[PDB]
Amino acid sequence: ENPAKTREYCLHAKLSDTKVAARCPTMGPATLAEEHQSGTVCKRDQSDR
Amino acid sequence: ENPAKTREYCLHAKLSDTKVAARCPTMGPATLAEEHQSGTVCKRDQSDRGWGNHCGLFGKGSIVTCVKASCEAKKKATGHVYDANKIVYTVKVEPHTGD
Amino acid sequence: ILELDKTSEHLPTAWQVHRDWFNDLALPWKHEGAQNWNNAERLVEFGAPHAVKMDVYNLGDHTGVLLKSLAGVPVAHIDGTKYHLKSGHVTCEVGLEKL
Amino acid sequence: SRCTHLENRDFVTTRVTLVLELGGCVTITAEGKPSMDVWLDSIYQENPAKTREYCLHAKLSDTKVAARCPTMGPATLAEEHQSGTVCKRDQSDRGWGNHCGLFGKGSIVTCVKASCEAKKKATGHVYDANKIVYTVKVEPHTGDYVAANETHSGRKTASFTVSSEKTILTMGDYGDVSLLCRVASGVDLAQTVILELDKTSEHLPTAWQVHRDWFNDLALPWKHEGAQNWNNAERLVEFGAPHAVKMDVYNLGDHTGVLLKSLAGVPVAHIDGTKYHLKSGHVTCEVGLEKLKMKGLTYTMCDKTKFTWKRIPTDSGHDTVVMEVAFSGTKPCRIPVRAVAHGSPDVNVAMLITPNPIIENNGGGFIEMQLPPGDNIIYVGELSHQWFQKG
Amino acid sequence: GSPDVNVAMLITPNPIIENNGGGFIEMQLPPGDNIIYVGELSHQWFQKG
Amino acid sequence: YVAANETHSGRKTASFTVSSEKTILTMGDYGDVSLLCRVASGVDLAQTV
Amino acid sequence: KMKGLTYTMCDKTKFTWKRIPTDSGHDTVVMEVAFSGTKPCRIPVRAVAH
Ligand SMILES: *[C@@H]1O[C@H](CO)[C@@H](O)[C@H](O)[C@H]1NC(C)=O
Ligand SMILES: *[C@@H]1O[C@H](CO)[C@@H](O)[C@H](O)[C@H]1NC(C)=O
Repeated sequence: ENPAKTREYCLHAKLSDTKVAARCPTMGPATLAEEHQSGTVCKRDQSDR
Repeated sequence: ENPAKTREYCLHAKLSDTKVAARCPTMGPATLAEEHQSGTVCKRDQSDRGWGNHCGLFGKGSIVTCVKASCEAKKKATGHVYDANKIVYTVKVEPHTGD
Repeated sequence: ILELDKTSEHLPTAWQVHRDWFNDLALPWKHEGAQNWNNAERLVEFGAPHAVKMDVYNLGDHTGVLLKSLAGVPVAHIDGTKYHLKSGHVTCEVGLEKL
Repeated sequence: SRCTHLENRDFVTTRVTLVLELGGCVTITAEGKPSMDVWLDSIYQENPAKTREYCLHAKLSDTKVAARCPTMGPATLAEEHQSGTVCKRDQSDRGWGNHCGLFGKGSIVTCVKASCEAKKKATGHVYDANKIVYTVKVEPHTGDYVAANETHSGRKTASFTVSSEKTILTMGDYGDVSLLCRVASGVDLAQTVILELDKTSEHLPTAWQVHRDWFNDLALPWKHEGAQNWNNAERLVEFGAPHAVKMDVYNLGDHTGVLLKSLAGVPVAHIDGTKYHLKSGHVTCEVGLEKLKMKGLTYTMCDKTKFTWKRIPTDSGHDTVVMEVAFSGTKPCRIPVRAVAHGSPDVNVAMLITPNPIIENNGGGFIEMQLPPGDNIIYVGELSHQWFQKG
Repeated sequence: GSPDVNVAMLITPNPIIENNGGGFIEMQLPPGDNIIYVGELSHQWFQKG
Repeated sequence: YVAANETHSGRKTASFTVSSEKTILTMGDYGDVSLLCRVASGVDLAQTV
Repeated sequence: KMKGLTYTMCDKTKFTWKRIPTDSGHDTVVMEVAFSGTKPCRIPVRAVAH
C-alpha cells in the first residue's frame, strides 16, 4: 500500500520568459539576474561582434 | 588617464546568513533557497544520523549549508589595463647649456 | 596595474604586474559593475559535518598573502586619474640636423 | 545508550582495563551485571599558562628619516637606540641637485615606532600535567532511550587528575562502579600548544592544537607575556629603495590569512570561557563491576499479549539490532525477549547487549542485541519480526 | 619530587573519625623528603633509606 | 637603595617550620612569589649542640 | 610582574649623578641618579662598548 516515492523525472519541459544579454569584445562577461534564480536554464557563450 | 578596469579581486570575505538544512538517510537531498540566490557560498555533504539524532534510521543523511558572502569594505584588489590608443609616452629634452 | 586601497599610508599606490599571473590570483573576483563575486568559495572553509551542523569558517584577510607575492615587484604611481609605469622604454629617432 | 549516538564504539566483557578516547565510547558487559556505557567526556584546563604572543598585523607611526652627503659619515637618529622602533640603514646615490657638495653614495637611516594592531595577536598557551582535568562519564545501559540532546538521569561523572583517586559512582538502583584513570598514561602534552587568535571571531575555530616546535618556528614579530615591545618587528615591515633624502616604510599587511592558510591538517581545540579543551586525546582507565546490581530480577514476565512496537527492530549500524516496545499496562516486569534462527527451530540466539531487559512505570522499553548471520525471527512476547542478519 | 601524586601507603586503610574515636593513623612512605597532609594540617617528613 | 642598617619596603618574610608548605609572599606592585624550604634537608640537628 | 612597563621615558636632559658609576666588588657596576622632573618614568639607561 502506497510505496514511498523516490525521484520524479520530467518527460516534457514547458519553457517561458526567455531573456538575452550581450557585451562587446573587451567588456568581459555578459550577465542576467536569471543566472541566479531557481527553475531557469542558462547558457553563456561567445559571439562574433 | 583612467585605464580600463579589468577583474576586481576580493581580499577578505564578509560572511553572513549561515543556514543549514538536513534529512534522514531515506529522504534523499536536503535543500535551501540560498542554493539558488546570488551572493551565497554553499556546501552539500553527508552527516551520520541515527535514533536520538532525532531520525528514524542509522546511516548518512544529506546536509546542506549556505553562507551569504559579500566582500569586506575596501578589501578589493582592482586591476587596470593600458590601451595603446590612449597611453601617452612623454619625452623631454634640454639643451646642454652652462646652466 | 594592480591597485589596492589608494589611501593606504604605508603601501605603494599600485604595482605593475603580469597579465597571466594576475588572472592566476586565487581569490573571489568580479568585473566592473558586476553585483556579486565569482568563486566566493575561495575565502570560505566548511568544517566536517556533525549531525545537523557543518562549520562555516571565514579564511581571513589575504592582503598579506598578496603583499608577500608583491615583495620587490615594480611600483606604479597614480597621480589622481593618471596611472604611471615606473619601468619600461620607448624607441626614438632624434633629428640633430637643425640645431 | 549514549554509545548508540556515536559511530565509533567498542564492546568489552570483577575489574577491567580500558583505553577511553575523546570521540569514542565503550559498552562494558559482564555476566549477571547491568552493562555500562563509558567514555572520556572532555580533557581541559582552567587558564593554561601563556607562552609567546605573536603579532599578525603591525602598526607603524612616527617615521623619521636622516641622510648625510657622500663623505660626511653615517647618518643617525636617536630612535636607533629606542625600544619599539624598527630601523633600516642604507646608502643613497647623492650629488649636486640633491644639494650635496659632492657625488657618491650618501648614508640614509629611517626609523619607525612599530607596535601591534588591536586584537591582531596569535597567543600560545601550554598545558600542565598537574592541573589538566580528564572528565570520564558513565551511564547504566538500562532499557531507556534518550536522544544525544537528552540526559540519562543515571549518567554519572568522575574527574581525573594526578591528585585524583579511585572513585566510586553510585549508579542509582544499579549498584555502584569503581573507576581509576591514569592521567599520566594519557596525552604527551609537552608536544602541544593551544594556539589562539581573537576569541571573538564568529566564523573561526576558538583554538588550534599546534606542535610545540612549529609554534616557536613562526616568522612573525613576537614577545613573552606582558612585555611592552615586539621582538623581530622587521618581519611585518619592508623598507623601499631610498631616493635622495627619503626612504619609504611599507607595512606588509595583516598576516591573519597567512597563518590560517598554514593551519592545514591541524586539529581544532575548544575554549569555554576560562576552560581550554583538547578535542583529541585518551586515558588508560580501570573499571570495577563488583558492586553493580541488576534491577528487578524478582519481577514477573510481562503479559506476552500486551506489547506493541514503538520502534520496530532496526539495524544500529554496529553489528547490533535495536528496538523499543510499549506495554499497555504500567507493571514492573521482565520482558520475554528471544530470537530464533531459520535453522535450529527453538534455540534462543538473542545475545542481549541490554541484559535482563525490564519494563517499569515510564521506562525500560528499549532493547539492543547481537544476532547470528542469515534469517532469524525476533520475538518480544506476541510481537514478532523476521530479521536477515548481514555476513 | 612528583608534585601531587599521593604516596601515603596507609596501614590504617580508610581512616575515619567518629564521636570519641578514629583519630590515629599509621602509614608507610617512600624514602627522602615528603609532606604529610591531613586536611589543612601539614608536616614535612624525611623518610630513612 | 637602602643601607645595610636601613630596611627596604618590599622586604618580605617567611618562617619555614616543619608544619610548612609552599608559601606565597605578595611583592607589592611586583606581583607574588612563592617559597618552599625543605627544613629536614637543612642543618643536621642531631650532630649539633 | 614588572612594575612600570607602561610609563613614558623620562626627559633625557634632566638626570644628574647622585652616586657616580662605581665597581660593586662583585662583577657589576652600581650607580644612582637624581632626576629633576616630578614624573613617574622609565629611565633611558644604556651602555655602549667602544
Ligand atoms: C532534542 O532535539 C530535537 C531536534 O529535533 C528536538 O526536537 C527535541 O525537542 C530536543 N529535546 C530537548 C528537550 O532538548
Ligand atoms: C645608618 O647609618 C648612617 C651612618 O652610617 C646613619 O646616618 C643612618 O641614620 C643609619 N640608619 C639608617 C636607617 O640609614
